[PDB]
Amino acid sequence: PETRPNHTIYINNLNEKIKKDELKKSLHAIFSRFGQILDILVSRSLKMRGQAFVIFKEVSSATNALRSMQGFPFYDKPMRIQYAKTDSDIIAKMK
RNA sequence: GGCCGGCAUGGUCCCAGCCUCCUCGCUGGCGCCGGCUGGGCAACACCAUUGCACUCCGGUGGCGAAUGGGAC
Ligand SMILES: [Mg+2]
Ligand SMILES: [Mg+2]
Ligand SMILES: [Mg+2]
Repeated sequence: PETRPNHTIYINNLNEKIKKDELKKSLHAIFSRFGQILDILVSRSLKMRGQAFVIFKEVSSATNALRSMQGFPFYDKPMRIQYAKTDSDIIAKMK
């Protein structure tokens, strides 16, 4: 499904075989064009693998990145994007 | 990776080859057979997982592996 707009986009269906550091970098490579990125959170734990949170400084960036990159073939798999259900700490830690 | 027992095996050195979860080594290891046993998930493989976080954190596996020449 999905939710309300947010500064952060929740990505899943990501190739689980890629290491944390490389995954982070390839994501900046792919998403930096949509706007400034505050951070990318990735974990390879049993619950969080195959998922990533890309935190943009501006919601419009997240909105554009979500429309443009939906299903983008990344590491041989169709990337799935939704707005994150809750604000990330970096974002709340500001406003 | 460690230890043990059996059979085998003349020594020292040189070169090359090979092996590998104990990285690969410029203090590595490498005769045949059998048994006991340690560490670790860091890498790799498989299994399982489609998962909404801001706390590093599923499991199993392999090391049950690896030889030729020369000089004295
Ligand atoms: Mg004996
Ligand atoms: Mg001789
Ligand atoms: Mg010889």
